[PDB]
Amino acid sequence: SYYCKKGVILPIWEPQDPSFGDKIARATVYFVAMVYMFLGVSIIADRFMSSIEVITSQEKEITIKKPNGETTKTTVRIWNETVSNLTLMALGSSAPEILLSVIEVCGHNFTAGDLGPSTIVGSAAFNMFIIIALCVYVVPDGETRKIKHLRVFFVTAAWSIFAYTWLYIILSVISPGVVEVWEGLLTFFFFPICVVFAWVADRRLLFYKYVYKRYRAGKQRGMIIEHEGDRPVSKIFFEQGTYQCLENCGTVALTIIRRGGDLTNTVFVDFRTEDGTANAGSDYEFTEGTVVFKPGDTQKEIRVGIIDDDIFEEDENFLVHLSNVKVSSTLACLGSPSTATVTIFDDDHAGIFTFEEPVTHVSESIGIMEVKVLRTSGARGNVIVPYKTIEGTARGGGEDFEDTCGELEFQNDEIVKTISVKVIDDEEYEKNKTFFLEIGEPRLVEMSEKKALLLNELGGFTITGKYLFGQPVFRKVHAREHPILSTVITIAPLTSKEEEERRIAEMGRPILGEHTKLEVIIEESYEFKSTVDKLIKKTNSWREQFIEAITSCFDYVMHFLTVFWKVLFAFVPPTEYWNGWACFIVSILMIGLLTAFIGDLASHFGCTIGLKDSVTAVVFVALGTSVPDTFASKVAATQDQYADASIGNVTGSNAVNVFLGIGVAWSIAAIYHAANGEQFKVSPGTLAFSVTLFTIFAFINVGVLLYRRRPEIGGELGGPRTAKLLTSCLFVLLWLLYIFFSSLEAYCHI
Ligand SMILES: CCCCCCCC(=O)OC[C@H](COP(=O)(O)O[C@@H]1[C@H](O)[C@H](O)[C@@H](OP(=O)(O)O)[C@H](OP(=O)(O)O)[C@H]1O)OC(=O)CCCCCCC
Ligand SMILES: [Ca+2]
Ligand SMILES: [Ca+2]
Ligand SMILES: [Ca+2]
Ligand SMILES: [Ca+2]
Ligand SMILES: [Ca+2]
Repeated sequence: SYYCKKGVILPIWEPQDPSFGDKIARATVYFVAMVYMFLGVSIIADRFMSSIEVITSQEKEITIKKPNGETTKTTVRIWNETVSNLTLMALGSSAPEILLSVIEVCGHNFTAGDLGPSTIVGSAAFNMFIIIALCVYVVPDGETRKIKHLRVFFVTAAWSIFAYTWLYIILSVISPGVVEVWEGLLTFFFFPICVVFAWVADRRLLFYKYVYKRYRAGKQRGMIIEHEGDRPVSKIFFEQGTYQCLENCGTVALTIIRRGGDLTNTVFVDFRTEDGTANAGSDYEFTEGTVVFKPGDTQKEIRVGIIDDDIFEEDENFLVHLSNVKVSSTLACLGSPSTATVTIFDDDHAGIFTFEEPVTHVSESIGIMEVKVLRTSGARGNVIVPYKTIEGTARGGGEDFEDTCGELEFQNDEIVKTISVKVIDDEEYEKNKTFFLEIGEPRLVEMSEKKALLLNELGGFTITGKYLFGQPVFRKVHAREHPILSTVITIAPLTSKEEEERRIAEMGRPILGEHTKLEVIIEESYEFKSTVDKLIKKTNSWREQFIEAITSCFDYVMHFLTVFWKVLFAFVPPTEYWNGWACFIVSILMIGLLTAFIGDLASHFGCTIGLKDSVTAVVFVALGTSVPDTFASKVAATQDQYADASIGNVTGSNAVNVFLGIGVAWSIAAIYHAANGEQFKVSPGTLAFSVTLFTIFAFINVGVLLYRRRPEIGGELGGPRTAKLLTSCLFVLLWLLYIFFSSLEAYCHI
């Protein structure tokens, strides 16, 4: 219409419908005042967001070292991006729309206007489309961003869309045309469910999975934001005369060469093995054979079996004798190296256990660390190595490292085993705390029966089904373990040759190596050190704020253009006072009153031109009051390793807008009206179409965002220039279509 109801603050222009031309003279003043008024919100909401950053920040103390002997004391704070803190920043960034809704309801005798809910729905569509398109385009070329937690995005996106479809439910589906107390109070109570869900999610996400932390410089002077980030007779003789074969080869391949004379001859030669150091039948199979040289053949290959057992022995040798050379159908004479001496190298040492290095320097960012324990010089048997951690300078009670005391078990032919130690991340700027880790005397456990007799073990033996080298593997039973006591079997004038065998076999038990005590020196985290060094390199309070308020030509124009708001908001107390709360109380009022002014302007620029409140809520006020959100979303998209916070801010703001603003405003109106005895009325016809259109387009937006999860695209946000431009153009087109159709239906064109 063309009659204007009185504002909360501003009174009506006394001439009404004056002329076709005078409407311009009033409307340009109203619109210019609104546009210049939005800058005040854009600045004071930034300061309010800074204050609410200060409120939820952990304090840290830094002892800065410099070439002077004295070390300076500096305080830096560490605001951590978490789902709970992003919701508070989103609510803080989303405060103007909530205060606009509350003031719009309360000012006009508790009667709902179009402006309040309509600017919330318009800001919802703006937040979902235009800000996400901007976040798509601001990621630099050659870089992409991916949502680390897709399931968090799902739950949050579903909750965000569910808020608006619930708005449609209470306006049209359930109890149409009215808003009862049980509807508005429930819609308000939905928000604590969201914040408890955020708190539960933050605790579960941090505890369940360790997150690598990266520190970047904050917006303020002394804040360090931390975020999760990514981390010529014929002669017969041996070819060699000396052979070297391991015990576990199974067969040693001897070779016999016939040379000279004539190839076309038939001769017989008999090879038999003879006892040397290695005994026949126990270490080498007694192989006696006869071979014949076919005519035209020079070499003949023979094999001798090597018996493998688990007992440690020294190097041994056995001989091979050739004899009885005969000529079939003198002519054949034996070569000079007739006899061969085969040597067996036993390799049944149980091991030598060493730490890799005597000292390692580590930071707390490693979290769980692995320390190798090398087992050299042998592999046979199964060996337990006890290990423990000793507190040095670093006191250990789970505050600096977890006390681990265990027993490593080295299986057969297992060389490297890892000790897992937990280091608590204190994220201190500089510390040099040390703790030791020591391995005790190792004991062999499982063995064959013959080795058990040779080592003269007396303990209880449980027979295991595993077969090694054709013999059963018995295991010594620890006193803690409780067998049936019927399964266990005790194996339990020596010839003075068997004593020597026992002495040689006794050298096979596991021993310790050179390094038994590893000193781990905990050094400072590299990310925090680099961040603080960069911050120092890049580098009372009332006075400083005032002179910084009053300070290339484009910068001069912008500064002069906003000098009124900067001077006025320099009267806001600095964020150091009252732990930040001094700003928090004073800034929000400076929003509220200011926000009230916007409403009156939006109530009058509509009536002067003849523009409905729904349209001027959708296109003008929604764009003006959502500009504090887009800066946070853009910075979070640009700086983060993973762009979870950028989309999360949009989604949290879109949920918080409804659940706070429409919640408290409509609940207060419903309580007042129901107590007074008159039912509270809201016409759902205009808002129902807009909320349905927003839901339909939000599903498309979510689908298009999920389409970029393919490895061809690269990530959720950014990537190749073509995909960036296509996605941004699609989102801007979607927002344009939304506002065009909503504005057309508001004028009943449909
Ligand atoms: C509306 C009610 C909702 C109730 C459920 C509420 C669900 C909810 O909000 O959970 C928050 C949290 C989010 O974690 P989310 O799963 O989003 O993140 C995954 C995980 O936490 C790690 O970040 C990644 O593994 P890793 O550590 O890097 O190896 C993993 O793989 P990648 O993609 O990064 O490679 C990530 O996808 O936990 C769950 O979702 C697990 C639910 C398990 C049960 C799910 C079924 C209930
Ligand atoms: Ca209802
Ligand atoms: Ca032997
Ligand atoms: Ca042997
Ligand atoms: Ca062997
Ligand atoms: Ca052996």
